[PDB]
Amino acid sequence: PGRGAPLAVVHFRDPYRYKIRKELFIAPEGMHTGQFVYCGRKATLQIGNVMPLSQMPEGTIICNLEEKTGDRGRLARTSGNYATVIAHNQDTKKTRVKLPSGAKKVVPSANRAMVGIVAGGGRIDKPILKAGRAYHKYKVKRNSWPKVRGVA
Amino acid sequence: VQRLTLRRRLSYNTRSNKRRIVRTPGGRLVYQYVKKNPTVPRCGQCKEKLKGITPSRPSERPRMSKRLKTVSRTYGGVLCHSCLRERIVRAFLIEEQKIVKAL
Amino acid sequence: AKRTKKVGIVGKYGTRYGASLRKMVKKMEITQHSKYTCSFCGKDSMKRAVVGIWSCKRCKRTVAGGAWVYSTTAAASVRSAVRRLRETKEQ
Amino acid sequence: RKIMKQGKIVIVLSGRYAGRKAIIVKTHDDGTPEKPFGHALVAGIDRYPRKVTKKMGKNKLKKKSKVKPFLKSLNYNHLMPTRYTAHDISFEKLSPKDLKDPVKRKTHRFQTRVKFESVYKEGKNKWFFQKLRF
Amino acid sequence: KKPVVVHSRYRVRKNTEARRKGRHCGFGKRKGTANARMPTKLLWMQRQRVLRRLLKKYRDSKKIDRHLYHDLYMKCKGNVFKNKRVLMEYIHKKKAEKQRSK
Amino acid sequence: MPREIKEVKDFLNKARRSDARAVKIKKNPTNTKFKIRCSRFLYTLVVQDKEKADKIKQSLPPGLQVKEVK
RNA sequence: UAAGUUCAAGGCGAAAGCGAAAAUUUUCAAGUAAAACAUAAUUUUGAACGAAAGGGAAUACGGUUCCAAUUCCGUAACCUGUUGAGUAUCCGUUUGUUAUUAAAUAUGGGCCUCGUGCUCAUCCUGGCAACAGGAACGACCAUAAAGAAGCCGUCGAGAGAUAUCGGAAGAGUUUUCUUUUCUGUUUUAUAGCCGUACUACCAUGGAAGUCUUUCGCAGAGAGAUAUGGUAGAUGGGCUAGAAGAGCAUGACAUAUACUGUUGUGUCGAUAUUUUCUCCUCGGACCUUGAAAAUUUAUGGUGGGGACACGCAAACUUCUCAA
RNA sequence: AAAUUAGAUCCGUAACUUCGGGAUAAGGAUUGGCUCUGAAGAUUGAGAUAGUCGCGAUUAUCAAUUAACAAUCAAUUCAGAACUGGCACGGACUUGGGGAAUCCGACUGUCUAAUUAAAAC
Repeated sequence: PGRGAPLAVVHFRDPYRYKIRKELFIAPEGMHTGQFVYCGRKATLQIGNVMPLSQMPEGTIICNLEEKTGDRGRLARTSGNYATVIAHNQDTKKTRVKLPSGAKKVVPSANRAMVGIVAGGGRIDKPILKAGRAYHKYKVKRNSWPKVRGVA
Repeated sequence: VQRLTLRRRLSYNTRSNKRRIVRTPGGRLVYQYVKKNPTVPRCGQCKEKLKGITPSRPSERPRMSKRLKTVSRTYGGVLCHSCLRERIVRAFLIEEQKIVKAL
Repeated sequence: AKRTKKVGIVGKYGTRYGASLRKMVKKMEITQHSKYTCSFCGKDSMKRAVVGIWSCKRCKRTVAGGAWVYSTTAAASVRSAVRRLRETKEQ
Repeated sequence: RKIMKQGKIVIVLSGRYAGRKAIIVKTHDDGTPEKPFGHALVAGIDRYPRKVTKKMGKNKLKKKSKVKPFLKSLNYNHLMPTRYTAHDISFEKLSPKDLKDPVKRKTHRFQTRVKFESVYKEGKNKWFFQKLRF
Repeated sequence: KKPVVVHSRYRVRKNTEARRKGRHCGFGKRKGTANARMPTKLLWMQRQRVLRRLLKKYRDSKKIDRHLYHDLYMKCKGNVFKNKRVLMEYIHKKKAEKQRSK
Repeated sequence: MPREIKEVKDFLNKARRSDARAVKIKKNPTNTKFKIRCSRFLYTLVVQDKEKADKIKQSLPPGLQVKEVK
């Protein structure tokens, strides 16, 4: 609720303990229930595997990108948004990505991202039409109001 | 008609004063309190109700028999009979692919 | 018979909101509420639960889709592009 | 060519024995009018054996290594056949269809134990007596 | 214990009895709309049930077969038939038009 | 009263009990009821024939109390 | 338990105290029919409060008072906990019996004078299945489910109520009419039974000349129609409670003289879009509609029990008792 | 301020219009009582032909019914006609006056509890 992209509940096994881990992800478009997700260094390039940004070709469209390595998914994770692997710089190990702002940032190349655009795009083309339908939008987010103007 | 009054001090209409009109041997029209609807368990992945199990309620199941809560087979009150054989053949054709991929 | 000449599904907002935003939302208001053919078992039963998530009434597969359309064209051009990079980088 | 033949180890798929492994004893390919569908009488295992290591001595040894069978005529749609065939279970001579009377479901299901454990040691049909987490 | 006041239903029973004969049911005595007095959705639902239990009565007696049953079932929703007599009329002649041609 | 024995001998089995304090006999116009009073429950034997009803009014334990309702 | 709150030394501040929320904090928390060349496996958000409308074990009737009643009285149940009793293992041999058998969930094997010799064997059965029965390895891990849920509608079902029509018993009107008008005509919780609204499923079988079906659409070679089964005893009828109980209407009898009694309580069928429940099937949404104690089922490795010539058992998921 | 209109059935309905509307536009007719008449359902349908034994009880059936198959039974609504009075009849009650424009705000929503509900937000 509030977040316009769907989430996905993925069940990994624990490699050291004897239980089942239950991970929330942010859905790549085309992800469906019952499919396999591979996360790791030796992930094949298919949606929605998540693998380090060095094992990708250039121009690969990615989502759920780690800003710093290991920090579990901080970039391009709204609805309909993605990053693009522009070009590696093979040693010095710094991929450059293009981010949904237009802005073009340099990451490292050991951090991970999941392949694919994110699901739920593109929400923002429907008109709201209705003050009461923006009420409903925002009552699961916060008190950004009916924003009365300061000039009033 | 004989109008009714509530016999508990909860005067509001929530989900825990569910009541029915009763006629008693004095010709009375009194209220009887209904407890909550018993339900059966679901399959572990269908989210469809199971059969062979009586509809129970979480406090009643200590005071129920064993065979009133089970079916009789493997994964009995846990999975459908169809989701069960969907696993028996999957736990076999995968563990027979893992011999022809080993030789 | 045919009940409306031109509005179709947006006669429910009737005389509300201006003709362009009714015209604009109607494209999305049809594809959402449509039944797409299920790409897992074949039936015209792939309807939308919430924004971005589509599910099939038989076969019980929920997918992650677009806000109104089941599969966007901006995402099938990614599923193509990824497997033509997968063809080069694997073998 | 024809499958669901005599010695083939099948997998039960329905009803109080789901997941158990079973040889077939006698096959009724074209449906005896009592149960007119394709069916076969199987002889499987209700309760698997358990593993013995070298450290457990003699009667903790014989306690983990029993076998409890069953005898059940089953549909072909409630079976899954394998590539695997039981081979040295060769004395199904007197078990055709006399499991209607209750005492000779017990002089026979006991007599399937005198052979389902003579082939346990010596270890043959090793895929047959494994639990196979179905 | 002072007996209850007699509250007689004699007068209402007399005018329910007049209004089986249609005595106070005219256009000065009508205050609800004709949908509010008799619902069209209830009216069309009992008709659609009269026809559907006629057609299952004919199909499962032995009278008509599947291929005329389904063709009339789909025609019954519609307004080809307003009663069950016009549907019985129509069945009585498409069995005349049929076994002649057969 | 959650029990009723539809059988003769299993009613008399519930007479020779450590409980089963009383039999509150009622004579109805068509049958006689033999309502024996254990701890919980009480136990009714409806016998209709009107003549072995007095044959089962005897063949009870002696010290078992018996009411005869009016 | 929620939203949240109060405290716990990271901290901070002259302190008060943060109109902090501390999340502070060497082993800060668990675990053991408890161990071996560390006994040995594991986990840190400490803690508590915060709902007389959320969640959450168990009861109803009839009677009773100047004043209290789901609390007293009578009657019939129920829950929780702790003990006790009964009761899933009453053999082929050979006692009654020459074997045939009888006591008897009950043996097989090979030989042996047959065998009583020898040896083997019981953590239950049935159904093709959906699943069933009185019980038939809660000692931990693991997974799943129940608790557990919104709003608008909805086919069907039952309840309550109201209304019609008859029968039995009283009452009211009667100058005239009115086979009239009225009143009541009852059956709790709990439980044994048999069935049903609808839904899902199972077996058979294989559908175009497409068919089944709804008010609506909805469904089918990923298995329709069809016929036969299973489950959900949803929500009802018979019986038990129910003592022509009790209750209520009503005919007498008996003075406050400290009370008895005869009869009734029976049929049918409406429509309640307007009540409450149960079941079904939908819709709106850039809005997707609580949590925890609590509870159960399954699965898993070990470990526990059980032996036939019979003695047993069972924190026993069974029945009862104190 | 008050009056006017008002229920329902039927007919008919303009300028503009974001083609949804406007619209209950506007404009008209009908309406009580009493006697009938028509139409709209359900459930078993209904079974025709020896006589053993003494028509009676143990005692038959594929189908054609059919074009109102025949009785029972069930609710209620809608059309029609005849007669009929102080036109009083939606007889109380419940219950819209309409139209031609100009200005502002699009709309539903919100506001100065106790003088401003707006064109303000």
